[PDB]
This record gives sequence, C-alpha cells and structure tokens, in this order.
Amino acid sequence: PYDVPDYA
Amino acid sequence: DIELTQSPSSLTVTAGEKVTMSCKSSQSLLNSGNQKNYLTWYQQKPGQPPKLLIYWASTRESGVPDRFTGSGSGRDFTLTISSVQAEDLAVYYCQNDNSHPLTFGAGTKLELKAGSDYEFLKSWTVEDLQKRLLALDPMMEQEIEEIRQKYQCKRQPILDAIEAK
Amino acid sequence: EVKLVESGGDLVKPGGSLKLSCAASGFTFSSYGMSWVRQTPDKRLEWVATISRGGSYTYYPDSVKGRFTISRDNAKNTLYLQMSSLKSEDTAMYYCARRETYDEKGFAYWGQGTTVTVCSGSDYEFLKSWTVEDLQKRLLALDPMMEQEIEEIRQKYQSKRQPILDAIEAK
Repeated sequence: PYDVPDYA
Repeated sequence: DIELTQSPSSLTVTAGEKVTMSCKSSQSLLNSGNQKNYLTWYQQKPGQPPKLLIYWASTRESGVPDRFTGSGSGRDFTLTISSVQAEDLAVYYCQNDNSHPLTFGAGTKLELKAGSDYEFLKSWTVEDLQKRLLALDPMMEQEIEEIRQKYQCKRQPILDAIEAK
Repeated sequence: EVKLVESGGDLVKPGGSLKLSCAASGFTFSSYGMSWVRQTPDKRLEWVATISRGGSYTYYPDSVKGRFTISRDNAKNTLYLQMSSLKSEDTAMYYCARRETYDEKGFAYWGQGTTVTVCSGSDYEFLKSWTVEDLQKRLLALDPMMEQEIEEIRQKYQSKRQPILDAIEAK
C-alpha cells in the first residue's frame, strides 16, 4: 500500500 | 558511472596457497547513511548463478568459511583466501551496490595449476569425487548448447537467401 | 526455501522483441523489490533492471533505457522483463534476482538463468545473387564446423573428468 524506492 | 577494476584477471594456484584479489572502485562505495561500504563479493562456479560471498565489504555470508576475508574501504578492496581449496576454484566478482547504475567488476578467475589435481583432491572421499564428476555434465551440456545456438544463427541468412528464390 | 525460475529465452533476430518471466516462491513476493541481471558471453555481469516491491519505481542502466521494461504481478508472484529493439549485444544469460529491500546486502537469491540469443550476421541481401548450388555448399559447410566445435567441448571435459576419475580409482 506504501511503496519503497530502491536503496541505490 | 562507477567502474570496478578487478586484478589480476586470472590466477593459477596450487593447493594450500594464499590468494589475494583486488577490487578497485573509481568512486567511494561509502554509504551516506550508515557509512558501510556497499561492496559485495560473489563467487561463481560454471553453469551456476553467482553466489553471494561477502557483503558490506567484510561480512561473510552464511556457509562461508573463515578462509575468506574481505577487507579495505572506500575505493580499494581485497578478497583474501588464506588457504585455497578445490571448492574455492571459481570466478570472483565485486559489485558496487551503493548507487545506480549498479555495476560489477570483470572478475578474477582462480584456476588450479596443471597437474596439481591430486593434491587438491587428496582429502576428497569417493562420494565427494563422484559429485564433482557429475557436476561436469551440466557445464558441458550448457557449453554445447551455445554452439547449437551459434550455428542456428549462422544458418538463418543462408536459409533466408535460399527461400528467397 | 527461496526459489526463482526464469523462462522465456529464445533465439531472435535483431530488432525483435521478447518477454521474460520469473516465478518466485518461498518468501513474500510483494515485500521485495526485484532485479534482472545478465551475463554476456565474455562472462561479464551487467545489471539491467530493478523494480520496487510495489512496482511504482523502476530503474535501468542507459544501455537498455527505452527498450527494456520491468514489471511485476504481485498477485501471481511473477516478475517480467519485456525486451524491445533487441541488438546482437543483448545476447546473454538473463538472471532473475531478489532485491534485498531489508538487508541491503546485494544479490543473495538468483534463478537458474534463461538464455537470450540475438543473432549476429543476419542480413542476407548479398547472398541473394548466389546460385542455389553455392548457397547449399555454404550451408552444408557449417555442419563439419559445428560438429568439430562440439567435439572440442567433449575433449575438454574428457580432460577434466580424468583427474577426478584417477582419484576415484585410487580410492
């Protein structure tokens, strides 16, 4: 429901 | 774009020898937030995916014996095998895992010295040895199929020209 | 147990397209980003695409931007790679891999790989003026060449089996 971008 | 230089490209090793591998990064791999090195080392046997070996430059992954040490910081990193064993013969890759685009070094390949197999395998049981003998068949088969596919490509234009008549 | 299975590889001509698949199991698929990483014949590793766990973020190197699209069906546990405008250079083993959204440690989980081959030397416009007999000679000649290369692979692995066989025989 709450996306997360990539850490790089 | 971050360039990783692995040196040397290849290494011929006898059993028990110490092994030193170099991975140099054009930019720092020191993460802004946690100040760990986002540098990951992989070990790749033929016909297999690369397998994660060390992460954060120096943390060994599960199952990895303490023969292996990752070391160095920022831009100059080292993988050290204190005492190389047959199961260690592979290609070693380092990866920038810190900033896009993700990039990989070209790999450092470990190869046994010609004629040295007996010493590498002297502690191997017949069970261990059969497993290593059976593992050769998928690698051979994968290499042969690259040939078939290469020659399918070479045939198509000739076939295309012949059908154009 | 975490498992990943690629599929969809094929041999195609330049300018064609193709869609790869990756089936995922053994973990909560919608909790992890995913990546595609390929290995070209010179055995170089080249990162090709990454997607966030929810699908709304995508990343690509410049070499496949505008040509490759990564996507995911989180209800089906499937990751996808659509490849357009294929070049010969895109020939590789393509690997599916989990993005370690929580460990931030690199790539721990890879699939077995699926082979994409984009053909080189495909234009035949210069071959059209050949006679059918000469095209046959050129076509037939690839057989002894291909058999000979296959036979060298066999010779190479005969050579690799031999020390292991010798150690087995010694008990």
